Amino acid sequence: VSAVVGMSLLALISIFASCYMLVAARSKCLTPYALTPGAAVPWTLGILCCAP
Amino acid sequence: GKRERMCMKIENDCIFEVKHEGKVTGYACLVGDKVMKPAHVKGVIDNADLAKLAFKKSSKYDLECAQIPVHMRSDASKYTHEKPEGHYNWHHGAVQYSGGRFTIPTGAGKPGDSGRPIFDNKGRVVAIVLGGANEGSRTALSVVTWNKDMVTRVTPEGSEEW
Repeated sequence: VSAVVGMSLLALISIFASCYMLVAARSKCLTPYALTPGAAVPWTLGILCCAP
Repeated sequence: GKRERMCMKIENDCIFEVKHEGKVTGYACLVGDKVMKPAHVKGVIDNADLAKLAFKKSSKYDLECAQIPVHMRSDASKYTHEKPEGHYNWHHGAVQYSGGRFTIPTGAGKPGDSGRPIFDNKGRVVAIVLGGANEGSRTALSVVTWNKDMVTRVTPEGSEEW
């Protein structure tokens, strides 16, 4: 029981950390385009990441 | 003269002010279809409608941006991206630009005056003042540009954050 609980917890924290850091990478790649007045994100980068 | 009067005429409607403890401590501007607000200054914008609006933050570039609603759409600042060399207007005198650097005469920039945009000869806005560093009778400027699609910060050594 203890081993299963520990393994599940470790898998969950690994998945969460990976997802959060990938989200951070997205948000840091697409952060300057929201600050530039006018202009627009390229369609390719706006497809490989969801760009509002 | 007339140019000073027209500069004041725009400034009475385009540039806003932030306040804290009953004292104004920063100026926010509306450029293009966004808002610029240097991120070192904290306070409540002296406008009910803009304050309720949700912001965005990036401490790398020391600015806060957003999207304007549709009832100040006409009150734009006519952005531009070209940087020929010459002289450029500002609320605190005429600033000249040469060698990729902005220069001001000594102590014409005051503490707490950050956020005021610069104007070119055609009146378009080219950068936002963030801070300054002095050398001799001239003081260098730390401003953020709008080169193409990516904003870029340029800062001299020992810059004092206004």
